[PDB]
Amino acid sequence: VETENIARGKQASQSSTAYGGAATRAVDGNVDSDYGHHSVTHTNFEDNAWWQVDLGKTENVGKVKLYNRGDGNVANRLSNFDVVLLNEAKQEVARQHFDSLNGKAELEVFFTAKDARYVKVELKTKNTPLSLAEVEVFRSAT
Ligand SMILES: CC(=O)N[C@@H]1[C@@H](O[C@@H]2O[C@@H](C)[C@@H](O)[C@@H](O)[C@@H]2O)[C@H](O[C@@H]2O[C@H](CO)[C@H](O)[C@H](O)[C@H]2O[C@@H]2O[C@@H](C)[C@@H](O)[C@@H](O)[C@@H]2O)[C@@H](CO)O[C@H]1O
Ligand SMILES: [Ca+2]
Ligand code: NI
Repeated sequence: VETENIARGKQASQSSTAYGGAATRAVDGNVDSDYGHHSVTHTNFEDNAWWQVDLGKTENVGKVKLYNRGDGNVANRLSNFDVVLLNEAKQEVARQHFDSLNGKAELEVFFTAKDARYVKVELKTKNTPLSLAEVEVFRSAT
């Protein structure tokens, strides 16, 4: 995959915002996973919490990398979730499910050359906030 993180600085949004956890903190170019360092997002405790970045145009995506929150012993809030790729009309072009990160600070998701404008993370769990230290997105090679 290419090395340019194309998610950086792009428009981000999420299902709701709590504890000041702006959606843009996931694309601010800082993977620091301590919530107190202000670079981790946070939605409400709600069902099917989601976060999304708009790449701004359609890109051939090969890799999406999630960085989990690392403080407060609440890492397992990022579990039972999908990573979704949508085209410009916001239809799904790819979707992968994950049970867990297994205590890892990060997850690399590889997509098979998918042409997508939006990258979404969706929890499938009830009454759980979504918190991401960073989401990085990389174009397929060549
Ligand atoms: C007091 C205040 O100004 N805000 C509190 C939160 O505390 C702030 O954010 C934390 C991440 C720390 O950086 C802390 O120093 C800072 O004041 C508070 O969060 C909890 O704070 C406690 C006690 O210090 C622990 O750090 C705990 O891990 C924090 O709770 C977690 O993070 C929250 C943001 C939520 O995700 C909670 O569900 C987690 O358990 C919160 C909650 O008590 O209240 C703010 O308004
Ligand atoms: Ca960040
Ligand atoms: Ni600190």
